[PDB]
Amino acid sequence: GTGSIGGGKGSGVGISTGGWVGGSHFSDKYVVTKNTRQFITTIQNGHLYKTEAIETTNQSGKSQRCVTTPWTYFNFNQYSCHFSPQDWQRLTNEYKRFRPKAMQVKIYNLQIKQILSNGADTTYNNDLTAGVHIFCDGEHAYPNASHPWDEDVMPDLPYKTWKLFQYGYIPIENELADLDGNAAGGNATEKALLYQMPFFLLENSDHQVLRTGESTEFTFNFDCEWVNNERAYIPPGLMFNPKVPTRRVQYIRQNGSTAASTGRIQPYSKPTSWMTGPGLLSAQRVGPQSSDTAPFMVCTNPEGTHINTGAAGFGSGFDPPSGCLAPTNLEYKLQWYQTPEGTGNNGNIIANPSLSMLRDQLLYKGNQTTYNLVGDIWMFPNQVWDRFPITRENPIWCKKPRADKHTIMDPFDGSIAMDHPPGTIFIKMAKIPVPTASNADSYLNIYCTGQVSCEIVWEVERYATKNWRPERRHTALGMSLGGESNYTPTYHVDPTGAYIQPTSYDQCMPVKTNINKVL
Amino acid sequence: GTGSIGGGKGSGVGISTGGWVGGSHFSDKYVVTKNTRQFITTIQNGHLYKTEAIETTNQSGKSQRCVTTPWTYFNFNQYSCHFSPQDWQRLTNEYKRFRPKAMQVKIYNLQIKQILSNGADTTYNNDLTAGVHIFCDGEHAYPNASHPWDEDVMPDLPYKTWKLFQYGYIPIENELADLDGNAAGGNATEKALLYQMPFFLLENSDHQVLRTGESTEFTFNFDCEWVNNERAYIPPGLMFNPKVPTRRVQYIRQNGSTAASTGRIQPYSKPTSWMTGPGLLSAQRVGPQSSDTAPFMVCTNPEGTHINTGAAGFGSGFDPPSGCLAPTNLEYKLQWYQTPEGTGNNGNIIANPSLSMLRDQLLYKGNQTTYNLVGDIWMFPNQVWDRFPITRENPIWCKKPRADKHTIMDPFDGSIAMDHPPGTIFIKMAKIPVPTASNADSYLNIYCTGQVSCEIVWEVERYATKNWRPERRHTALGMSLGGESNYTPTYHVDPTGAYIQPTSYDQCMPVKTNINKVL
Amino acid sequence: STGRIQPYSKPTSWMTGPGLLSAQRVGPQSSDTAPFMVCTNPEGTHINTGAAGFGSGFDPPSGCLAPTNLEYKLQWYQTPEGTGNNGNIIANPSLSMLRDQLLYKGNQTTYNLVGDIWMFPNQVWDRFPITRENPIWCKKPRADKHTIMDPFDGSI
Amino acid sequence: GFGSGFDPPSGCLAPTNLEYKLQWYQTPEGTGNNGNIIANPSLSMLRDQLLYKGNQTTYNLVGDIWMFPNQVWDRFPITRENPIWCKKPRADKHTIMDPFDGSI
Amino acid sequence: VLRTGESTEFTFNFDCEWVNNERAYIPPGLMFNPKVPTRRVQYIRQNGSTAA
Amino acid sequence: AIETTNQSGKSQRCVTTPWTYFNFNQYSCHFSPQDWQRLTNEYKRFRPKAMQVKIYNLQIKQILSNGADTTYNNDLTAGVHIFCDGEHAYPNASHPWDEDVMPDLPYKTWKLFQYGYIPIENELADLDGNAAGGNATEKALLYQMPFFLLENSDHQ
Amino acid sequence: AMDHPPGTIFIKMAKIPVPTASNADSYLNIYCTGQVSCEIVWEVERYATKNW
Repeated sequence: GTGSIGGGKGSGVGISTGGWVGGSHFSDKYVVTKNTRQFITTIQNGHLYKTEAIETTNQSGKSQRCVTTPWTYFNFNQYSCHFSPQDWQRLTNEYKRFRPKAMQVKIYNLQIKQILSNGADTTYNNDLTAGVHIFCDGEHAYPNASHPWDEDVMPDLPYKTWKLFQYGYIPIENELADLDGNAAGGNATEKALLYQMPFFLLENSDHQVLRTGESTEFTFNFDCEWVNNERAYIPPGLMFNPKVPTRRVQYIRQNGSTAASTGRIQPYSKPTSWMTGPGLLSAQRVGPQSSDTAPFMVCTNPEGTHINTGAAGFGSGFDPPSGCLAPTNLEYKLQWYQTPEGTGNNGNIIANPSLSMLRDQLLYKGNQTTYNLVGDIWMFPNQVWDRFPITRENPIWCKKPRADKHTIMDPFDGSIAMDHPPGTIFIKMAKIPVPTASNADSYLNIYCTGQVSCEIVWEVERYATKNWRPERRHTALGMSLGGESNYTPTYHVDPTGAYIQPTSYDQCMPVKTNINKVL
Repeated sequence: GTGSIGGGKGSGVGISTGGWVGGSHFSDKYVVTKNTRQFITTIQNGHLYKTEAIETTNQSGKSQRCVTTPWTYFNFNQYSCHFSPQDWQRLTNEYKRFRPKAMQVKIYNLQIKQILSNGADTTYNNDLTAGVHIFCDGEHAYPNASHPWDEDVMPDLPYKTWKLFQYGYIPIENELADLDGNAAGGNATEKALLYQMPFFLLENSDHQVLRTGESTEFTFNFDCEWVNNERAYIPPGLMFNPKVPTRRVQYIRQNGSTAASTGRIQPYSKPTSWMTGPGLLSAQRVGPQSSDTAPFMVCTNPEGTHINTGAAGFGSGFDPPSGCLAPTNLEYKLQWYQTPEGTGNNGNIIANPSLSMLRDQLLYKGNQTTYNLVGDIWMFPNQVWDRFPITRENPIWCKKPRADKHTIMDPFDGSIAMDHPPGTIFIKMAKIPVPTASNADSYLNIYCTGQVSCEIVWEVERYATKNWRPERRHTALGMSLGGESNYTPTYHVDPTGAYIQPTSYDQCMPVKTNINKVL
Repeated sequence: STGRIQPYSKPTSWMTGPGLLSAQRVGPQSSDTAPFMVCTNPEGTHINTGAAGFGSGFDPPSGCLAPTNLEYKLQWYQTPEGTGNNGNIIANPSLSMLRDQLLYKGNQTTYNLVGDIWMFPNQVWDRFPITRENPIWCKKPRADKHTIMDPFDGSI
Repeated sequence: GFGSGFDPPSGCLAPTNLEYKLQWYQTPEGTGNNGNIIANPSLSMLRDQLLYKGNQTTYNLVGDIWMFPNQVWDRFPITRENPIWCKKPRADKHTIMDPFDGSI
Repeated sequence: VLRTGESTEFTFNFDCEWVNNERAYIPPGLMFNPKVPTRRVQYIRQNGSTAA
Repeated sequence: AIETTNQSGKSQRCVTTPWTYFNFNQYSCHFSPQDWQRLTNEYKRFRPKAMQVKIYNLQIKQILSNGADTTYNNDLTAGVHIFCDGEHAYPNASHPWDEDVMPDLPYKTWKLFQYGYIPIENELADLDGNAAGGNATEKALLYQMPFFLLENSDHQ
Repeated sequence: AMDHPPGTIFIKMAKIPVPTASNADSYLNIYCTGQVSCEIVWEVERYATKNW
């Protein structure tokens, strides 16, 4: 049902630079997702680079220093971006693993409008000679624009308008520069940090400038590890045959009155060579919602401790701490809101056990009498665990920090650590100077709308099982009713046009809950 | 993990004529199922062709006449035969339609044992020179051996032994020959029916005779209509847009005091051109469990009615009558037992609404005041309906009767009417005569065991949908616990080795419940 | 009660073929007596209760059903001089089991003969057995829509 | 709200009342008896058919005539104001498709 | 997506049954010749006083 | 299922199969004490490179038990099913330090052990468990508990 | 620890059905003896030392 486009192959105002793409194609080895959004970008910071310091004192809740830029950026990092709930269901039901392979982004059909405000009404007219600056940072030569679990992501519904967020970054750890700080300290390393605090201008590189008849296109080739969709039906410790005897001997030392005994290990409990995976349960969250509450605080202090007992502005919180361990409290569970309007207990989704036996692991230390839970299990030889089951609402990737030494990279939120994730596309409108009598900068008030199309080829692979029995699958019967009068199902739309969100973790259709693997 | 077979390529005792095949392979266009069973066949009727007449009088419950044969036969007609519950789940979740394409049956690794009974113990020794007669009737030159919903089918679990049933057939409709019948009737057409009553001997054709080192193989190419796995989310009558006005006028005649009115048909109810599919709700079942209780009785009486008000032995019951209509009572619902040991309300599965909108149809006849349900809706122009949703426990095919004229063939049990279904493989052991002093026939008591492997190529086709929302799927979470202590799930095995059956219709995973189609 | 269907009566998927037994013939030999009258009236009914000149008679009505009376049996004369009961041949049951079909509707207590069985899915029947004295063909009417063509007299 | 209405029911039968006749408005502003067009007999003899069941004494009109062997009829005569096509529902089984409004 | 200088075009090939414009001047039941005799016999069962 | 209560000492659930298996995993299997001595005295490292297993000279005997004595006779047409699971598509048959291993002395007879596996962690399904708990994740584990039949694959 | 250790060889005897009057499964009582030969090539490497 594709029409033949008429009109010449030329270019300019009155010729569109691309069409709308949408929908997925499933195959055995590949899944192709196509998504187009209409985006809107506006002037940021009045075309200025600014810095901001909180100066802590708990007013904001810690000490941050940020530089905000005139730029905005595209954030594609999330699965709901690329998959409809239908397509995500099909992916997690029909395939044991998948990874992104190739990516193609087009920015096209650009429209710059001048904003004319007279009194109480505002008008919008084309300025056809206005440009927009666009470039991708693929070298990661600038601070990353996006961080996992941000609300800046592409809209889930294809017909919603995507408003870009302002780009900004933290030039320095602000608590490490207290300025005067303490008087008898004679601050030096604090000034030394400020003198070498970097400053980044996107204007320091080459940009493409697009007028309304131009378009631009970016391609990216993923070299990626697979995200696996498989469930362990047993722990690795149960891989034995309980009827078979073992050669192994268990010596039990003298316990109180009970004499030291030796004997053959029972057939139904055989020793395992495989250990609980890493995780930290010992810490608890601190302080009011306003501060940084994470149970572990990862700080870098070059000088003399004194983290002000509340972590001050030193460091960032490490959450979730528990890793693959069974969370012993709600604090340790990954939790988010479906909507930027979510608050409190409304609109929040708590991650639930996937019922995979490589997750929710625990370690118990025997004394002579009993077993006690080991709070902090560190990285140890012979640990095996599965990754956090990712839903359609999880971030896809995180960027690996550039560093000399790193341990196993398995972010506990479930995002894939990548050496070179897709580059961020930065976009701002050309500053249009307005002639002014004084030296105060005045500009023309303009905004740009356009279409972005993302197209990802997913390398995918199906499952084969010798299991006799029907496996668990994701089904619409696990959905719930919502909206006004509560007659609208989960991924449907409200009578007001509101898109009903999943209220539970299973409605988000996590991976590793369905297809069984033999250990 | 296939080994290299050693020993020469020759043949005889001590060389196996084939290996075990099992398991399925799924693809986009094809599914291959492989099944092997160990079967046992024994002597039937003491090597005789016998006839039997009931002579009705309600003792058996009607008048049947059957000829039983020394032969036994293979019955492959059912889906549980060819698909594990896992593979069936995958078929009905991942594909919108499927059909059988090619079929291959091997009979091999035959063993004939002599049965030696001395006193209270019996011994089994090889007789290596004994044969078994095997032939397929692909021309359907003999009465069909199997009828849909028989218990003679291949065992569901691959490791169960398959005992073949004796072949037999009804040579004549017995009530039509009452012999003396009525005295003043002067029975003639009754004798005329008996004189031309056919008699069939399988010995009238060519057979393959196999000794223990021989094997045999049959192939069949299906030319078949697709069994569709798709759900109508709306009736065909809702295909309109309720906001759009219609040109159509509805004139309502004068009803009592209410004056005759004319006006525009309301936008939210637009007239449809499509009619409820066929079905018969008016009949009820008759009589005790012992008789033939079906609500409709399909009889052929060449002479003078008098069906004895209980249908006598005239005709057979037509069930289920309701077709695609919404069953108004339990009587009209397809119901079976999972086990030949099922009785009463134990072990029975009642078909439930698939929630497809091309099923469960109803027609209401307006009088002036109200609407009343139309009991018997016959075949009518512009009727559309979906086929009965078939589960893994349904028969696959039925044979189309050879007849001059036939209407649309849509068996209400859900089996596919075929002109030439796969031929029945008949097997009996060679009669081994024992020398006897008298003329009374004595034979050597022997039985045969062997392996049958069935291999079907299924032409299959996947679905694509523009639906945004997650569709319903079959999941293990709809299974139930059973067995002793009731800790064993549905398709698992009991502590006693008993195979837990599905207790509900949805655990059988019917088709047309999952993948949506746009009408 | 619920229970296993008895082995000697198994349910069938196949239905009695079409036929109409409910009508009877009308009026004296002089008129058109057929039990069913197939009429086309473009205006205002009033078929004069005797079918008038509206329409033609549909006979035999019974199709493949077992005829319940002499009226439903195909009957002709061998000779143009045949009259009355002289020279007439009545079609008799061929003793084929795809003919002479009947349908019985169960109430709870008993089974009653279904008079009018219409075209229905899964009906199979054989054509009227033709003798040497039957017509061979009839011409299909030129028309937009037609159901299965199986003239009940047996002509092709 | 169960189900949709099936109209016109009469098919190729002679409509016995105004209710059974196809009727529409020429204009979206048509209301009542103003602007309405009632389908009239085309005077084709494959339309306006009737069936009469003889008892012994007389003939009575058969109300519901179902699909039956050896039925022949013409399609509803279509005017310039009729719809051309309708889409066949996707379904496993269907009888003869002859929408009574006359659309293909 | 079309701007003002663009156009688009769709083509479709009907595979269709004919809509027929023809009138039947007689019913199919009148196709006979009323002068010709028929071989067919009509038996009328006994109706009340009227003999079969 | 044990149902724990310390009777066996914990809660296990196992499915036992008609199958038996070969377990080659141990060094005493492959090396005489002499050869092992020579390996550990003369070499700084070693690894297995290629492996070849033959199963041959098969004998199936029928076991005839009459009273207090039992006889053994050949049934020459009897088969044995053999397959290797190299894809590890089924639960592992063997676990390290099992007594199912090949005999150390070459002239000892090797009796195969029955194959079996743990389908689920049994304590995670307590069935009724606690009443106020309203067990769901426990039933959810049982519904998806796998079941493996070796007959689901090809055998020689 | 190996990603793909040698596959397990499974062996059972063919179930030999015995004809029985009831539906209770009876089988022929049989056992199999045979020879298994394992042959492993070991890649091995000798030592050299400057130890006196």
